[PDB]
Amino acid sequence: KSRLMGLEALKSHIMAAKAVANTMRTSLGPNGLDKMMVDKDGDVTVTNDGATILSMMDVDHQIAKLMVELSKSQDDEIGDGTTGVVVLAGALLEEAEQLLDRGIHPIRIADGYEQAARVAIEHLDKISDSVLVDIKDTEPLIQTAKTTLGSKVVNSCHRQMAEIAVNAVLTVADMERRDVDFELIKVEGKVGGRLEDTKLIKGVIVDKDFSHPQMPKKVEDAKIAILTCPFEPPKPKTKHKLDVTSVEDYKALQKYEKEKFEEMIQQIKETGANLAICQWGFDDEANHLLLQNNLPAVRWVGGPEIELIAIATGGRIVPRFSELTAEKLGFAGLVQEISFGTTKDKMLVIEQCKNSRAVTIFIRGGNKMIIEEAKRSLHDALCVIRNLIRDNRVVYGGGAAEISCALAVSQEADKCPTLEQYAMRAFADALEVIPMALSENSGMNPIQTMTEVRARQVKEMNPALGIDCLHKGTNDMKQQHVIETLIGKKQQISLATQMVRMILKIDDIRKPGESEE
Amino acid sequence: DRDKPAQIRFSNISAAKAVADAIRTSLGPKGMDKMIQDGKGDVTITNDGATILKQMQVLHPAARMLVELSKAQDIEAGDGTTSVVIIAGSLLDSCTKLLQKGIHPTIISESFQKALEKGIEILTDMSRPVELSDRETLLNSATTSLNSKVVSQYSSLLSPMSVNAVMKVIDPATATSVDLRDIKIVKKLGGTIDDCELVEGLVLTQKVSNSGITRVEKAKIGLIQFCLSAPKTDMDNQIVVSDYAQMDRVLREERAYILNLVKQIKKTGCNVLLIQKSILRDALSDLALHFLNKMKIMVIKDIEREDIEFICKTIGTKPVAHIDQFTADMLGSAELAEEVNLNGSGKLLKITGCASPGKTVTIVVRGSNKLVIEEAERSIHDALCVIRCLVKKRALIAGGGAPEIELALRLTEYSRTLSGMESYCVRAFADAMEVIPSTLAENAGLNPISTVTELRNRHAQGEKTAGINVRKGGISNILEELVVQPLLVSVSALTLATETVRSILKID
Repeated sequence: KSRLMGLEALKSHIMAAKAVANTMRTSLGPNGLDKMMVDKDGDVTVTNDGATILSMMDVDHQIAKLMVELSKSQDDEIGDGTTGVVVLAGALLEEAEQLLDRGIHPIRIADGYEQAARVAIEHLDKISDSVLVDIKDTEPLIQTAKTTLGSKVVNSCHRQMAEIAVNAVLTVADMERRDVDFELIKVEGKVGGRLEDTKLIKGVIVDKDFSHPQMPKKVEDAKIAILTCPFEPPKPKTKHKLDVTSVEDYKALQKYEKEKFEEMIQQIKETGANLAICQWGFDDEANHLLLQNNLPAVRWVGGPEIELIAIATGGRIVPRFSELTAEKLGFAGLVQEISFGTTKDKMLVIEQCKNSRAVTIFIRGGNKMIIEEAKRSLHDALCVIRNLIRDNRVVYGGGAAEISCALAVSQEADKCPTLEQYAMRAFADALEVIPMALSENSGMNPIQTMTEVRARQVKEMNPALGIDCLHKGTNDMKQQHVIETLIGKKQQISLATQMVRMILKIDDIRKPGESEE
Repeated sequence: DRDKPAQIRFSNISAAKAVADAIRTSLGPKGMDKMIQDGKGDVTITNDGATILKQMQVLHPAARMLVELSKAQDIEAGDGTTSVVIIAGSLLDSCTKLLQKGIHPTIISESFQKALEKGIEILTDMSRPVELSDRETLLNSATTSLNSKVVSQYSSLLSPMSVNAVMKVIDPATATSVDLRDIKIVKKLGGTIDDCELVEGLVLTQKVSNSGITRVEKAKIGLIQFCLSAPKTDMDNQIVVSDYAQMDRVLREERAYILNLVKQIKKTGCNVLLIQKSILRDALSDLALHFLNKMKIMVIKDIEREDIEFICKTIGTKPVAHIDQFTADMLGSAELAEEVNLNGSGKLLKITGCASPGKTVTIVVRGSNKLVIEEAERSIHDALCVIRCLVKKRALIAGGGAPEIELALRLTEYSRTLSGMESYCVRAFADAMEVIPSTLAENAGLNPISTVTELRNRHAQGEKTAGINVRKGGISNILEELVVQPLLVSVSALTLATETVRSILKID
């Protein structure tokens, strides 16, 4: 049994935290250098996001095993900022050794780290005023998602993507007390056409089936027949036996089923909802027969695809051919067909003005590799806007608010002068590691970088004037337009001091040979 | 590339602290006695770790700067010599963080030289101005530091004796640094610490008078730098002697020329004569000295060569090497020269005043035996230095480790408000400042980490309302119970380490 007491604990707490904070600080900002991953299947993966990699990296230490759930809380709530919570909390951690090497007890600083987190959150209430009206604040989010798109997945900013993405959120926020749920929206991506192609779907999409162009390709009234019952013969993936008595019996059988095709028409059409969609599929033989018989039908529909159209319409599904009513049919706002991609086929877009229970941004790609990289830029852009739609609290982060609270917490070590002053000092110098790290991965000297806006804090307090990372030489945050949500930065304060609190929680560092084994 | 001198630097930074880390225990009046193992092997109970550096050290160039660091603190102040060790190893902790950060040592050098000039400016505002021409203000200022130090058992009666001694050479109010090169310490073998006093001019040892005078009024201080004998290869009297005539004819002629040189001494006017050792020459003829002392001149003999060079510059007895240098300016002019044989064992000649530039001040140390005499020697010289360091730096600062906690509180704040790529260096410079009173607040006991953050609880709000008081053994204001120091012993301990640090940063 080996026990690693105190410092010997913290040396194990250094080395994994030293490793994970150093790999994040090469990845802050649009100058962030990308993270490469070989999978456990031996598969090349290149991201720049920590919450991807911390989920993908096989964690092998108590510090490292923590970071999966710690970065789970940030990305699910805030999105971007996976790197900054790791860089900050490790920088308190390595400084806490220096305090423990100074002889300062690890408990009294962990007491003071929480109070140092309080005065920083106190400062963010003064920083970066929190009133941004609904029509106007789309445009800085149009600028913010320009930053996420225009430097990482696509060099020159798909304009149609960042403007649709701010519009999908107002579709759900108004129905949901100025808040969006992330299961009422979905970032839907299907390659096949052009990478410039990007659409907003108020419901879901299914690939519309037509078997012949000689048979009429229809689209009609805003009501969908969400069916599982057969409007066309279905296929539950098996086989009967085929037997007919005569060939002329099969000649009459084609005339018999043609009346049976019209009976499936005259039952559905008298209830409404002329766009028929059935779950189990069929070949194209009786498909274009029903197209000739003047109602379109969609075949080979996925299993859960009938559910997502049901909640998007808000109505139910028709279970059986004998149970027939309109409440079990779809309640749609618009059913129109738009071509899937540019070259292959068409969809049937079922929009609703009734229920925003599945509002899906629908993008296309000319490359399979780029789209999940595009969606990952879109995953975090749809999470930061959830912060704004509740409260319009914003922050000018990226180097302005980092040096600003580092003034304040270091001042609060002097205003509140007691034992936690080195804990506040370990908090304040660690705040300077972040805009260093935005210039460290950049080509700029980060040592010069911390100097400039520090003089600006002598010039002006509560800065909308922090560093750039586009190397334009124009260091702002309101004319460089690097602006984030105040809720998101405040969440990063809570998460970083959580981890240092978490590794301090028992005094037990003994093992039976098995505490990490 | 500087990568091979890079590894040399971190080795030098590590090695300089490792010898200096033993002085962390020896820091303060509650500091630890450090028992020295000699190079041949013997125990030596030792405090005042500057003396430890002079006694036992390792041969390392960073370590050889350390013995130079305290020696400069010995000669400029003589006090703060333990604290001048601790500040330099504290700064090296700041150096390791920034070199690991990747900051050039040229940058770290010039940042510390700026912050040194900047720190003593704010430290001066912390200090309070005291008088240097008021003799009484000098008395209260000195003994409070003397009671703050370890020895005050004899420093009580010996404080005002030193105060009257320096007051004679305090002619202006500016009151320059102090020459100890007119201050002569003289031991008297008997007598008492109560009987120690200040005798003006210089006080001489054993006189050698064959027929010479004992008390001469308005004496003429003379110097002899010439021999009275024959050349010497094997014999002082180079004869192959086996005969009475050959020893008679050549040795009466040796008497002849020393007859004529002796007469030239008294005719030019001499009453006190300075004669060095006869090993500093080849021989001195006592028969000519008997004829000289028969010409009524009081004579001392056998004194050191460099000690005469102290005497020549103090009382204006400019060097006489021959008969031709018998003048009025080469010879000093005493008002009264006599020897005191009583008031204690032994006997010491008293040149009671002389025609001297400035004021030649001499103390007579007495005591029962040599160890009792050596007790007063530390007692006078420490009392001499605390006056010396206050006339160098006019203002007074309350001592006790608190102004470092004060100054680090401002230098962290100003380095933020100034600017800097080197702003980290000054903020690491100030982080080195509170290491030394923390290591002092280990020797006081009463946990230093809990201690040091609660002084700048008082240095932030009330700017000082608590201090480290070794009288209390901990948290008590150095203004409440008075623990003071001169301004120089803090500054000179500060500035010499900074100059040492910027050197070894630039040292490959």
